[PDB]
Parts: sequence; C-alpha cells; structure tokens
Amino acid sequence: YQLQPLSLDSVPWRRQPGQQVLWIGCSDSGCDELESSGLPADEIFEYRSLGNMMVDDLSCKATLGYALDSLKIRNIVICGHYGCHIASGEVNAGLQKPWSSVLDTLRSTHRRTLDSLTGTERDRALVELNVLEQVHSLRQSAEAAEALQKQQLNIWGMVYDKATKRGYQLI
Amino acid sequence: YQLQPLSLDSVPWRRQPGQQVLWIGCSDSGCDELESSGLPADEIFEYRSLGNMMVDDLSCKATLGYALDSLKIRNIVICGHYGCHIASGEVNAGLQKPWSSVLDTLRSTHRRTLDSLTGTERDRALVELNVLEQVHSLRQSAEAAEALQKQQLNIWGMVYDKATKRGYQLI
Ligand SMILES: [Zn+2]
Ligand SMILES: [Zn+2]
Ligand SMILES: [Zn+2]
Repeated sequence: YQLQPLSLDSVPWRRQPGQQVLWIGCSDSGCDELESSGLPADEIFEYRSLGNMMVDDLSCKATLGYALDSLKIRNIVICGHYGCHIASGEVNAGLQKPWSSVLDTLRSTHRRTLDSLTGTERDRALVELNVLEQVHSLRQSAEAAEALQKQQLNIWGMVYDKATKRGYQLI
Repeated sequence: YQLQPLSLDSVPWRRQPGQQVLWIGCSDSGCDELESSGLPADEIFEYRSLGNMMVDDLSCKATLGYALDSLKIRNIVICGHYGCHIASGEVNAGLQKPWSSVLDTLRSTHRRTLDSLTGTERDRALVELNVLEQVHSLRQSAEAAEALQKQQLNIWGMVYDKATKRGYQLI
C-alpha cells in the first residue's frame, strides 16, 4: 500500500451525490475525523467500534446487512486514526478477543517491517496495517463478496491525522 | 418518565472534568447530537450502533468491558434521537434479530400507549421507550449491577431533538 492525501472535492466514495456511505470508525476517535471525509452529514451512516474493526459477530453482520439491504449503500469506508490507543504497541488487558487476536496476528504477520521502527512510527504503521486488514477481511464477508461480484460495492481504507486535520487514502 | 431539557454546563454525566464517558448513540444520528452532550471531544468514548442498542453480543460486551476495565469509565449515556429510521413505525425486514426483537417487544409491551398517538408522535414515543429499555437492560447486566451497587457507575438516558438542537434527559 501507499498513502495518498485526499482532495475533499473528489473522494473515491463520493463520485455522485445523494447516496449513503457506511463509515466504520474507532470509539476513541472524535467527530473531527468526518470533517476530512468529503461527505455531508446526511450521506453518513456511522458504525463506531473498538479499533475501527469488524469482527464476525452479530453486530458486524446486522450492521452490514441493514446498510446493504435497507439503505442500499454502495460504498464502505474503514477510517483508522493516528494516536489510536487500541491499534497500537500498548497491549491493554481490558481488550477482549477477538479484537486482541486481530492485533496479535498483525504484530506477528508484519514482524519484519514493525521490528525496524521505534514507538511512534511503529504505532502509525500498525494503524495503517489494521485499516488494510479490515478492508481485506470485510471483502471476504458473505454479504460483501456477493455485492462486489455484482460490482455494487466498494470498500475503501483511510487514515485520519488529528494533528494535521488531514485524511490519507490507502492505495 | 418525564423529559427534562439539559443545561450544557450542568450535565449529570459530567459533575467533574477529566474522566471519559461511554456514549452509546445511533448509526443514523449525526455528530450534531454530541454538541448537546456537554462534553469536550477528549472525554467521549463513542459506541455508535443500530438504534443506540446494546444487545448481548460480543461487540456490546467487549465495548462495555474495555470502557469499565481499561478506561475506568464511571458514566454511560444512551442517546436516542427523534426521526430515527430504526426505532420507528413497525417491521423493517432488513433489521435482524435481536434488534428487531427488542423493537417488536417494545411495540407489544407498550401497545396501549402507542395506540393513543398518531404516526409521528408514535415514532417519538418509540425512540423514548427504546432509550428507557436500553438503560434498564444495561443496568441488569452482571458487570453493570456490581458497579452500580458500589456507586462506581451511572447509566443515563437522553433523547436528542435535531429541530430544537437540544437534548432531553429521561427522568
Ligand atoms: Zn482508535
Ligand atoms: Zn461524530
Ligand atoms: Zn437512529
């Protein structure tokens, strides 16, 4: 992957006005994130969860299902954020499986690149890797895979930087 | 129950600055809701789900658990909103169980009250009843019940009115 700064005028998840976007963001990220989305408030259906993850439980399936079946959403954005307390090198004992399992697996699978980086740059890399893995795994959900095969769904990854108030798309 | 307009300078979930509040809101409600919270952005841990519900699923349990065990939160707010598409009318087929079950149970349990109202007033009553039920059910959870009996947790209910740009506490 590479990071591409977004231009707010032409975001990949808004090539046409009027349609609703499922925005999947993190519980410890603020509203300030959506100011970098390129979407007006009335085009946003917002799921906000631990580490902007979708794990295969009833909440992920029901939210995906309602978004596709009732709102006929054609775009999903997974928005990670720099400074995230959940997608970081600090392993918090209060964080349950499978959220903790996803993060352990990322740390082991990407050990080579992560091992060469100090704390702040390591945590930024882990936010980005978490967004990529969430985008890849949501594409393999049964409901998303059938929509993608009809070219009736796109899933996008982005990272928001609180400090610069800018978003970066994962390409 | 009765509705009490909130004053932003004296919200029951912020009697002292610095501590984090778990804010449970709806996916089809906007950030505009949090402007009525009386909280600065860095005191908000936001869980945003179908119909501002907590059902007994891994996501609800893990988010509650991370909030209590890792963030040591002392206040939970369940925020419903007038004009909600999920807590409205009768059956949406796109809305899965147990979300659909909660709403059917509210429609049956409060049939007498709902029958006394027209459609728009019926929808508003269903938003308010949903918040009260979510607050009552969350209090009965094993983790919440132990914390409440130690006076180390409060759960609050509120409803946000987009038209008046005000929140109302459920007393
Ligand atoms: Zn986060
Ligand atoms: Zn927001
Ligand atoms: Zn709603």
